Amino acid sequence: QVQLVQSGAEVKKPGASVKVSCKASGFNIKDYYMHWVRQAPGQRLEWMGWIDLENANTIYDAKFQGRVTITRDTSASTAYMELSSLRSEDTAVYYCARDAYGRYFYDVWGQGTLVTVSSASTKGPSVFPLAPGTAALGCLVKDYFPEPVTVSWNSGALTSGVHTFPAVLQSSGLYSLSSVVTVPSSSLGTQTYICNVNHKPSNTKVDKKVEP
Amino acid sequence: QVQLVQSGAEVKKPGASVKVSCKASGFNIKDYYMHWVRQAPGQRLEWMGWIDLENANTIYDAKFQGRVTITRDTSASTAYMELSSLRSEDTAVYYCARDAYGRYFYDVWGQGTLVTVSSASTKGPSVFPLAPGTAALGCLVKDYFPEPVTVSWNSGALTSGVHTFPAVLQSSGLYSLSSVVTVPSSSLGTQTYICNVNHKPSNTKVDKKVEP
Amino acid sequence: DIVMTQSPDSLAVSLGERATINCKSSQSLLNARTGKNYLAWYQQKPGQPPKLLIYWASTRESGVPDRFSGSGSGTDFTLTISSLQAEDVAVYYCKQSYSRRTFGGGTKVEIKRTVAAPSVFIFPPSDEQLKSGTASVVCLLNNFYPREAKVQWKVDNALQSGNSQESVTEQDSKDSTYSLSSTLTLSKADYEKHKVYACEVTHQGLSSPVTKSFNR
Amino acid sequence: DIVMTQSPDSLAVSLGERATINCKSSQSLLNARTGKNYLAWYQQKPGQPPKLLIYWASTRESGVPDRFSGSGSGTDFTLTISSLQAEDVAVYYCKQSYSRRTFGGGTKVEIKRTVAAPSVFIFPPSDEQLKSGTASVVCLLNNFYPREAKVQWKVDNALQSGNSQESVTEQDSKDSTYSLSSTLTLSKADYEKHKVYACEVTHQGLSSPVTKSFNRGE
Amino acid sequence: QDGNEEM
Amino acid sequence: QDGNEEM
Repeated sequence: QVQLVQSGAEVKKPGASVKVSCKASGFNIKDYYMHWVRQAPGQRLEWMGWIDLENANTIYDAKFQGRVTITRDTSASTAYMELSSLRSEDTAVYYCARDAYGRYFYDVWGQGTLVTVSSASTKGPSVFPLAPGTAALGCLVKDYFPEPVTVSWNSGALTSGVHTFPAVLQSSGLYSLSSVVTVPSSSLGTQTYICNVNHKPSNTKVDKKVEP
Repeated sequence: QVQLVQSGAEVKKPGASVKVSCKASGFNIKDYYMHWVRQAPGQRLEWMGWIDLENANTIYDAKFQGRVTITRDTSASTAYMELSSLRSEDTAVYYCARDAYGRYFYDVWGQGTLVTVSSASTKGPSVFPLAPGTAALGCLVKDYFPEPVTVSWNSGALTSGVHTFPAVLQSSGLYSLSSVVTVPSSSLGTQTYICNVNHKPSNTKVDKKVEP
Repeated sequence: DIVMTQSPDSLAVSLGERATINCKSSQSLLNARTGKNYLAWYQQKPGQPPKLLIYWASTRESGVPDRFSGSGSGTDFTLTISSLQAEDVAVYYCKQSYSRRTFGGGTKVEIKRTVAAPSVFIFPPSDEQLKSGTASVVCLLNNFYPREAKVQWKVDNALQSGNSQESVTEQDSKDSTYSLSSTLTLSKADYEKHKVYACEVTHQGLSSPVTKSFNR
Repeated sequence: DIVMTQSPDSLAVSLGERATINCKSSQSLLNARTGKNYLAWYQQKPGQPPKLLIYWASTRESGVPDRFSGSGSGTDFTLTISSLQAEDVAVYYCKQSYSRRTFGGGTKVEIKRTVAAPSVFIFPPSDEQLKSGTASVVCLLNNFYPREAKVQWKVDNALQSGNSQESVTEQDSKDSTYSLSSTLTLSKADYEKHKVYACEVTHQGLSSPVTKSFNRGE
Repeated sequence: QDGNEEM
Repeated sequence: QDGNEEM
């Protein structure tokens, strides 16, 4: 079973470098090329370059000439992308993908690695209630860094009518998002509503009971 | 004679604030808005906000809300942009530009103000020779802060074939650049070649004869 | 580089109906020695890498349903979904591999439905947040269609700008609507300088803007 | 916020030829009661603020040559330069002023010329630098076209990674070429351990890569 | 000033 | 690998 498994998310300050790994399992890498493609949040896919996994020859996109380095370790069945002189505009999900002579398509991709480039420091969220025939209620998940956060309602027992919105990046360099649910107003006195917030980057878990 | 003249370059530590001025002359500012627009190195122009130069009403972009203050002094015919809690990402050229009701275009701009935000301290470069039908020679201008430096050859008498490259920012947080020139190789024994390097931030003036 | 231009940027079709996406390249992608056009179509859903659907312009990847097909040669290519199914809602990208790699800008495919006006709700800051010195006021626009909607915050009837940020969900898989959350942020001191906090909402499903408000 | 997208990101045109720059807005820029599309084009050269060329989508600013023209309506706009002159090498930006202000990403316009291979030079570290414990080795690629060039550093045949940085001049006004400088930075201790220092250059104008090298101590 | 508010 | 170099 062919797989490409990438290293975990990274947070970097401007001027730093990052090096992302892509471990190939279930095929002989030498018959292939590994490519790197990145995608800033909400934006287009951007090719960065390739490496011939047999002989280690590389080709880089003009936009990264002189800043990117692609390498591979045969015995570890792993390819690497290192990007230096990072700027905030390099915040993106970085993907590896395989290709081969004769193919010229990407049939298998890594899961992606988020690299956030920012002067901000890792910070878990504050969670505030959005108190309430239909009523709306929710939670405001404020001031965290980096992405992502997850929100569930009543541990996943409440899914109908839930909307968890994309995060916005505040002038402080910290993110904020909201999550809301609509419920029968007759239920406010009998049903309890709890938002469960997780921020894995800071190993922060918060639950907030939202009351009328 | 309409013009917008901004204050000089600034160097700031992270966490500090900066206030840039924009002196307007040659028109009645009361009929205009003054906008502030920035441009990080190599990036697109980004609008920050505007002020109504009559009543001082401001509108800021959400990305800078809470960190930026735009003010105007009618008696000094000057507008100001103050940006606080500076961070590395704020390194940019800041521009003022006028606009008005019924126009919605920027016909007149200030000259720009470079603000560098870095933990580095102002420091002057070391200058090293790049010793030589056609020969190449040059000077390496290494380890200075902040930008810019100027390079001339033979006090400006030698301009043909000169290339002075853009500085690169090193992981130390200091800049380095090179300046080269191609000359007839026969002239290496009779024609003296001196690179004149100035780093005004550190009052550095260095003359380096580059010899075979 | 070779420039890839997709059109349209967004498409809404009803379940079971035909969807067509176009891709133009700035030069021919055909290698005459192989007869191949090096053009591929990828499908991407949130949180995932793109998934290959079609390569060599018209060859379908293993496991891809036959309602997806690719056509074209040279500089003009088309991805057709013969009958849209719910699981086909996603962003589609064309990509050339004739010389280096370049991707088109993406086409977002959504389910068309009838216009639906938002239900609007406003939330004052919590006492917990105020204790900390800051006041966030939230306006929710729930279950509307189409996506285009406008929120205007007013504080003591003064129109606000720059002190709010908003975001929108992707289309809801059950009822094909959108929702939007806007947050107005003030310091506590500033929040206590005003009385009336209002969010005014403009939307095609509303014959006139709707305002929700509260007094601090 | 209105999102402005420009296409292409860079353009190379021969002198006297036509340059076309496209701009797309995420929402219409047309005010129905004035008939104006609040779209503008600016030209920016290094070290300078942008210069207004075209406003209200198609109205040319005072003093701008008539070879610059803008067209389009709603969400799709185009800037055409009808006969490119050397003075027109710049980055062009579209910008909407319908609701707040947003610039596109910029389109860099350069002069297209015949391919030109680089002349390559390598420079050892000076003795004066070596005393401070650092060794800078410089590879120069001079007066080439097109801009794309690949520089690899080899120390005793071993490809170097992560210890070099490069930069490229703007296009030369006279001959429309670029130059590139790459600096390999080593500690003195590492510099002393090796003999052969080489930069290998790959470029369209070279039938095969070109290596320039020196042996430390000659 | 915003173009969409030109009267 | 580039499609235009396939044999």
